[PDB]
Amino acid sequence: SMQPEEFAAAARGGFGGDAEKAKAAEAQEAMRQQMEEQRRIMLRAVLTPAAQERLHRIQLVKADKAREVEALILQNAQRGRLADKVDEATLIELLQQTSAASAAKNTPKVTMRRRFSDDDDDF
Repeated sequence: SMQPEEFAAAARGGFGGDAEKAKAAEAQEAMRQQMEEQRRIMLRAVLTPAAQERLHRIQLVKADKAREVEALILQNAQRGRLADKVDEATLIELLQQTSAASAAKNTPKVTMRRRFSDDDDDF
């Protein structure tokens, strides 16, 4: 399973027709891009990639949410994301989304410093 296939993907010819092909062919990627689907909800969930998407987007709106996410990844990713247990992105994006809104694992009021991205501690 080792062959020169870097320049693969004919990317079609934008003929414009393919009324039948584009029907399912396009729909395949369409849904994915449309977001909201078990496909990405699971695959894209554990997948390492798909981070730049939300990273760039969320960044545009909340710059802080970006500069703060690029600071950790510097060591997190460099150390080795949780590609074994579970995607780190979904973890950092899930804990950061409600770092103050709730966080911790008992009650956001007397948890004594809510928890945080465990991966940050290379663990």
